[PDB]
Amino acid sequence: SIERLGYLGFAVKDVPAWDHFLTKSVGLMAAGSAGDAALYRADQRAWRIAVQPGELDDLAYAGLEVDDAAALERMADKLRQAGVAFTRGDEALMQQRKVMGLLCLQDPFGLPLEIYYGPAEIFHEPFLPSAPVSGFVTGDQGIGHFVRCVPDTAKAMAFYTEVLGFVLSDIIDIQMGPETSVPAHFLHCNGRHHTIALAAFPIPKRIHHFMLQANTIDDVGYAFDRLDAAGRITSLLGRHTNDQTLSFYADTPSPMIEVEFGWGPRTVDSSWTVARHSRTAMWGHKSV
Amino acid sequence: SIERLGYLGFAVKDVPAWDHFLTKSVGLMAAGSAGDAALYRADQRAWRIAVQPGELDDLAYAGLEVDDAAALERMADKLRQAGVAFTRGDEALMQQRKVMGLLCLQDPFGLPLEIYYGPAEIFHEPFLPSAPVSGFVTGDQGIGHFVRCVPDTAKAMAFYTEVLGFVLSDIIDIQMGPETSVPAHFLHCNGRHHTIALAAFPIPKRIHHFMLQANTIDDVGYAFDRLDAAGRITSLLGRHTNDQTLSFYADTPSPMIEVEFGWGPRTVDSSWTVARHSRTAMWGHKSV
Amino acid sequence: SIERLGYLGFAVKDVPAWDHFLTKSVGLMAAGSAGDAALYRADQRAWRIAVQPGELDDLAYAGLEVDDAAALERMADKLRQAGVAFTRGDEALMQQRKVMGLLCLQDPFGLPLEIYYGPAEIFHEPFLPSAPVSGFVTGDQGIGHFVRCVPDTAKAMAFYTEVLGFVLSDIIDIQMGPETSVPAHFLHCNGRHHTIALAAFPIPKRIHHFMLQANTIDDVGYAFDRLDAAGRITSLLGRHTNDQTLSFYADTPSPMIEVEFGWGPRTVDSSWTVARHSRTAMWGHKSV
Amino acid sequence: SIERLGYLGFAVKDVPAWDHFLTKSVGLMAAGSAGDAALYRADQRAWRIAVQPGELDDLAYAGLEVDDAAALERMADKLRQAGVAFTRGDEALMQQRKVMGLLCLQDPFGLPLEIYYGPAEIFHEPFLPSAPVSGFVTGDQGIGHFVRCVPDTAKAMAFYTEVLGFVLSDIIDIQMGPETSVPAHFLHCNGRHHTIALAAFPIPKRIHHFMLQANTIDDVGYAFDRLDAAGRITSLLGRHTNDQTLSFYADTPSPMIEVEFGWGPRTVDSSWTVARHSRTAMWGHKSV
Amino acid sequence: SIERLGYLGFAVKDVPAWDHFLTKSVGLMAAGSAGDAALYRADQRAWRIAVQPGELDDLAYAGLEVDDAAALERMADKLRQAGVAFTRGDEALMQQRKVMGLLCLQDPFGLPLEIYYGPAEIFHEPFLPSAPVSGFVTGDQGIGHFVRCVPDTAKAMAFYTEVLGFVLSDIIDIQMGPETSVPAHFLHCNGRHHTIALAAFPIPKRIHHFMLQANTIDDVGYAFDRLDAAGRITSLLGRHTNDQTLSFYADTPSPMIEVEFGWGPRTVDSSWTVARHSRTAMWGHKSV
Amino acid sequence: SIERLGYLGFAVKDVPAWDHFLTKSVGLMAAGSAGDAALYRADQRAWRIAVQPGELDDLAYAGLEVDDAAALERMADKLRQAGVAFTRGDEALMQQRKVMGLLCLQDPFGLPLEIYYGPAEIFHEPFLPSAPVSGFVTGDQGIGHFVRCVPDTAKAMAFYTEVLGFVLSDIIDIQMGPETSVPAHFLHCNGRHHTIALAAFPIPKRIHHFMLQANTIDDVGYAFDRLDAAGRITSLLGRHTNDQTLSFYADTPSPMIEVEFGWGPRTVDSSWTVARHSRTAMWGHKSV
Ligand SMILES: Oc1cccc(-c2ccccc2)c1O
Ligand SMILES: Oc1cccc(-c2ccccc2)c1O
Ligand SMILES: Oc1cccc(-c2ccccc2)c1O
Ligand SMILES: Oc1cccc(-c2ccccc2)c1O
Ligand SMILES: Oc1cccc(-c2ccccc2)c1O
Ligand SMILES: Oc1cccc(-c2ccccc2)c1O
Ligand SMILES: [Fe+2]
Ligand SMILES: [Fe+2]
Ligand SMILES: [Fe+2]
Ligand SMILES: [Fe+2]
Ligand SMILES: [Fe+2]
Ligand SMILES: [Fe+2]
Repeated sequence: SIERLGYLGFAVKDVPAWDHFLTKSVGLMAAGSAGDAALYRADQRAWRIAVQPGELDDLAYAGLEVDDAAALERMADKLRQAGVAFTRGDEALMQQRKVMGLLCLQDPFGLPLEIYYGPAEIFHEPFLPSAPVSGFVTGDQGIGHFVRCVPDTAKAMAFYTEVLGFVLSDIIDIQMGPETSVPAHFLHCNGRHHTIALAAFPIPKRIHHFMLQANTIDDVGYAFDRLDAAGRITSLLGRHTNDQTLSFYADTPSPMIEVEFGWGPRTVDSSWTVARHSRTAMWGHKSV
Repeated sequence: SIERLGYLGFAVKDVPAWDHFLTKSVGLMAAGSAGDAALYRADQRAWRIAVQPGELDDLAYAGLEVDDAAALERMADKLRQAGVAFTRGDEALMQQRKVMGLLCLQDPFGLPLEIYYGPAEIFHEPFLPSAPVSGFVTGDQGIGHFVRCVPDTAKAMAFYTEVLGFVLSDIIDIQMGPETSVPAHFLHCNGRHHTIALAAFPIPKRIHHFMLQANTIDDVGYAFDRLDAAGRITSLLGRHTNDQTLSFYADTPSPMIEVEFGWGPRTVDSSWTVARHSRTAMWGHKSV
Repeated sequence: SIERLGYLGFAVKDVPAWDHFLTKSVGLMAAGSAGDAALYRADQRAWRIAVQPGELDDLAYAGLEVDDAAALERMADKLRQAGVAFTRGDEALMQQRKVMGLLCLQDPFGLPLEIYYGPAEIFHEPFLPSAPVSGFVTGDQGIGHFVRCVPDTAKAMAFYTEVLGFVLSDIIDIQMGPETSVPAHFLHCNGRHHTIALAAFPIPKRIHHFMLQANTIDDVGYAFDRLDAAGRITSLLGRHTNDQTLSFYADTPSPMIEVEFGWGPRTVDSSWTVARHSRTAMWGHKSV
Repeated sequence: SIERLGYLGFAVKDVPAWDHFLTKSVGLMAAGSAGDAALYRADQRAWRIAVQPGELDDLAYAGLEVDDAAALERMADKLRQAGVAFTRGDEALMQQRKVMGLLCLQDPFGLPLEIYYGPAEIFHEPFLPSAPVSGFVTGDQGIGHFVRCVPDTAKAMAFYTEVLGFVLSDIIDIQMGPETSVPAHFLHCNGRHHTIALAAFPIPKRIHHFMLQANTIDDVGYAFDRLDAAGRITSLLGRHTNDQTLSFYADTPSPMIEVEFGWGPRTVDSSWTVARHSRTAMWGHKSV
Repeated sequence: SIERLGYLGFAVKDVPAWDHFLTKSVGLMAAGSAGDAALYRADQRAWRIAVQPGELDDLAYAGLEVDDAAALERMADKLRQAGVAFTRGDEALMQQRKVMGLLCLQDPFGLPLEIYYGPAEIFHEPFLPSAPVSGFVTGDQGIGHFVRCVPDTAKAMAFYTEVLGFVLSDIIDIQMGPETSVPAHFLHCNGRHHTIALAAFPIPKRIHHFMLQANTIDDVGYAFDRLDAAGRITSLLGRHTNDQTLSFYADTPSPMIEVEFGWGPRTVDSSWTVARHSRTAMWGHKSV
Repeated sequence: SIERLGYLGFAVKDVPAWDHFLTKSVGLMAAGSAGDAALYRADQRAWRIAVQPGELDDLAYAGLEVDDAAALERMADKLRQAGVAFTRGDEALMQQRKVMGLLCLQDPFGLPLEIYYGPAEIFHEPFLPSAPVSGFVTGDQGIGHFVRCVPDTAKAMAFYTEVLGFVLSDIIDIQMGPETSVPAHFLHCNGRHHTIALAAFPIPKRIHHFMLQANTIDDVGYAFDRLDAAGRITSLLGRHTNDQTLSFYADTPSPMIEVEFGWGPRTVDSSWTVARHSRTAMWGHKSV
């Protein structure tokens, strides 16, 4: 099974706006480039987010990490047994992503996924944020989460759980209109309450948002003010019902894709109990 | 196996007396209604205790929780293999109990049991006690315990352990008369020393009492005074020999059914050793 | 100023009943005799309570401790300056009380007080309780407290505070009848919330009770059952409003003198704020 | 496998001397009798050591505890499979030992062993030591250890490990004469570094000693002085090389059987590494 | 699988220089001799490093520890199944190495390995360093690590992982020349991040260095000055990218073999993720 | 007032025996010489104990430390005001003792005292014990204590308290014969329960013993065995009634002067209460 979400690549219409957004607003460290992709760091990894030019204005790929070469081969076996098509990343791709091995596939609705092992770390170039942020919570919990839009949640659930080994944490009926809600399914693959959530939202993007977790409440408060100065805030500060992350949401430069910046959630383990919630926020998160 | 006791439903002759008892005396939060049942909360769950009108003046059903849908299906398999009749709760029942799935059955002596997963939580409506109580100990240990009256303890033991997966903690020979005792069997299914105890008592009720565990010793002391003002106390403060819960007992409005309100027990795990005790109280619990 | 209450001597009509009471019920260690006084230990001190025959059936003297010889001389100076009569204990008295020096005086209403330093300790004869009690809280807080009955609380307050150096913690209006209360004044001289309380009670004794503090809640619970078996309980378990001691009261063999046996209070310091309370118990302590 | 050593029974020529020894010297609580056996407590168990009259002046039986009835049946299966004779204790024996079930057998060299479950606990009669000892370390580690004398250590090892499930901790070559040593094998069955040790000593007793572990270093120091006053000391204070228990040894009233009274060892788990030691004491334990 | 590295034996041209180096510079305790080998201690073990005369000026053997006799037999089975030649150490060898059993074999490139159990400990002769060092970190992590030079890292990896049970922690591309690096593979067999590393270095020695871990940063700082006074320093203080050990390197008296003396690394477990690093030092370690 | 005891100088008939005793038995570090005095270290100070040849076979001087130059001048003022003769140590003496300033005087019975400030520390030559001892407890508590023999304890008390600023901790009536005891007075000048004790013993030495405090109980146990091998033990292990130091006593090479080697006492402060004890040992310390 997948151990954690390790990296995200975006294909965007405004690379300079994304550069400013990720550095001056979010606080990530600029880390050069690989091919036509600008790279950004959040920790010791050589990169965590890549931004390349493209008309998609969307998530172009997600990197799903396993712990060693044998684990990668076991994932290849799982894909074969499930009848899921995949190819082995060639040397050029391995060098581009800075990994020792990877499998390239797509989820049932077209999102490219890369299962990899052996990422590059550069502790001799210690992390230096571009904006005041004390650090990010990554480690065994990976880079953060994203909310994946899908046309058929049952079909998506079968793939992410049965093939990739994610596990359902809980469900929230997210209120859309007066008498309409969407049942969002929150999945874990480590202690992070959710790494991927699935929801049948009526938006034209592969994801609704990606989320980064900062070390302190002040990191979140300060980031809110930076994103507010940029005119990007989409939610007030709030705390989620299911994972108790205290966060806010803001627009990225790609229309309809947001970022969530948060702190302080609960973590999970083998004893997590599936439950259902009728709201996304225990408090706050008013849309603005 | 069952993971924890999640909810209790009572059918009672005096619904207003039970309402006052559960709120002003015990401290639970009134939480509206579902059908003809008044609902009461002790924590983040949408409800923990339900009270409906009925001549039984007794426990009408107990909700036994599992962690996910697959676990529920495994319980259905266990029931099938054991030859225990059950039905799947329909949509109306699921909506009434606020659960994602449930199996309806009875124990060997007629107590309706509901095995369920995916209960509703409402963190956006934070718990507010109706009387001064700092909170209840629930979580992975479930709502509390009850002592089930049975005509044949061996038969009841076989069902609760072999079919439902409870595990014997210990036995107390409860003194009844001069030369008479009843061997009460205390069973766990999580860290709570007992979730269900079985005893062959000569009372005309399905249960002897249900128990709630408060967060502090003062919660217990204050509750004693409230129940004393109500004229309901049946035991002085005391501490049990087996789980070291410090509690008192009081009458509910249903004759012969008591409530226990306690604090501070030991918890159990895979290393618990079966032992036998000759008294229910290490100290206190004098009957009044 | 007085540093702590160190010892108590009783003159009683039934020495054997007091012996049984202090050992088998309370748990103190029998420690031989000095003259016609039977001695009892609670800790490393050679003795803490003395019981001698006498018709008083009351507290015969209280030992008030200071830390060294110079402190004793300063107390002699305070007594002289205040015009309070005193004598210096002679060699025989010093040997009887096992102290290096002492001043003998009375409070304004006739209770003999002994101010002393240099008590005997016998760590080579480690404490061994006579009943199941894990130990007592003594140390810098002294042996416990007593509630002193006085005809004029203002006069008593002036003596205990201005002459002896006690400090007011708080006041409780203790309900006596329908429209009658007595303002009990609780005084400290160390971290123990009260060492002496003063009250104008209509009883024919020098004290209402003396109190010992045990190390654990179970010590208190077990002691309650022992005193109940002896037919001596006068209050149910409860917790005080002012010091948050969790205790019960019981009769000693001397009519109208009780003992309090408790656990777990708050302690005080230079920042304690005088406040007023309308009840002695936050919960419990129902009289029986 | 055996979970812990639970009880010991001795058959002795001088029952009064053993009574005084176990109470006034060691500190155990006298706990009545069962049949012709005097009982002694160290904790919440109804009894831990039994003393009956007999010419053996030796260990008459050892009680080996398992956690439940099913575990006892699994032990019966192991005995059957190994060809080890055993009988099931009858009702009279169960009542005598205060257990819910037991198997009676002998080790290869004649020591009666009793494998049992469901011992009696009496928390309503809290432990009260007969001499100043703060308490004993028992719990999941059982009552202590004994060193079993055997004529063939390999044969004894095969039985205790393969049949009963004990596990070798380490070996000490115990110096006997100038060029002679005995390889003592120390076995665990829980966190206690050793519960049984095997050694081919030239003594005419079934055991060399039994050992009790007290809670504090002072407990050990005080006990040394009591046993010295009794003229029973056989070793000065010392600390063992293998388990780092700080203890002393003394004679029991049965010739050639000693007691060890100790504190503060290391505990073990699945990661313990077998090692060999050339001395029993890292320091101390000089024979006197 | 191998549990830890337990001992190292060197065959050297200058035994007195090695003696001075290990004692006065490194701080090990001289511990007599066994045959023609001088022995040195770092802890409770009778010996950890042996130095014998020989023209090799290299590591002569490495002792790989398992926890018990059965584990040794399982290793013999693994060797047999893998077609790896081995012999059982005879009594003379067992006595020389002070072990209860051992298997003698070589790795694929000629380094003698000894798999053993039951080493001698001498707690009655407590460790006394020869130079100011507070102690070494050994225990379950073994004596330290060594970096093994091999002509074919893949072949060496297959042996150390598949046969001996070591597990890959991570890889560092160690820069050699302008456009040349060697991929060093770091292997664990316990919590120590690496016990053996494999690298295809162009040196004529079996190992590049061995490493000892001291308890404090000051131990490392003081040792640096001692080795500097001896003219042996080869690296400044630094900290590694992969295990975060803070250390320095120095020459041993055998040309081309160094010692590493360090403190304060991260430890590993089943959750360690394979990663790749482009530098050996996060900071420092400049070669001098 | 004096802040702590900093150093001791002995004048002895057998300098080599004292050298072996202090290093191989006690564990102190040899630290060269100053004039005709051999120096020994216990910590970062350039020296703590000096040994010079002399027929006295006794303590030749004691160094009493203050914190700065102004404090030394205040001590000179106290001496002047008390009429106590003193001289200022000259440059040669300052260089010999490695201090920035000192006053030379004697106590009322002839013991030379040196009050000093600004001692030399040599952290670049870290402490290295000569025998297995983990370290000594010194710091603000100074080097240890000594018991000073005096012909008139009242006179000695007046000097040590009124002139030097020591403070009485407690008194022990030390049993000498059948109906004879000596009241030993234990004095502190920092958190060490006693730095100097005064007693009217009938011995022909200035002191009865000096004491060093080691960091661990094992340090004490191991030291006992070393001193026993040397034939010097004078007491078994024991623990004191007043300071709860766990120690043993042994003979130094100077007849009638002993050393005490201990661990783990209580410390004192402004709240210490004077008490009296009838024994020196709570347990142990049997004379041998
Ligand atoms: O991390 C999260 C936890 C709970 C809910 C959301 C969410 C809210 C609105 C739309 C989509 C998801 C979320 O992001
Ligand atoms: O929680 C508990 C623990 C031990 C005994 C009882 C009990 C006492 C009297 C009657 C029935 C049960 C209990 O409720
Ligand atoms: O310790 C105490 C704290 C508060 C009240 C009392 C008290 C109650 C009734 C009568 C007298 C005193 C007391 O004893
Ligand atoms: O607990 C123990 C640990 C180590 C050795 C012994 C021992 C010593 C002498 C004779 C027999 C055993 C022991 O009792
Ligand atoms: O412990 C270690 C951790 C990381 C790298 C090295 C290393 C550096 C240079 C040459 C060989 C190995 C090392 O020793
Ligand atoms: O540190 C100490 C504490 C208490 C007593 C002594 C003592 C015992 C015998 C003779 C002199 C002193 C001592 O040294
Ligand atoms: Fe989110
Ligand atoms: Fe109950
Ligand atoms: Fe009171
Ligand atoms: Fe033993
Ligand atoms: Fe290294
Ligand atoms: Fe001393």
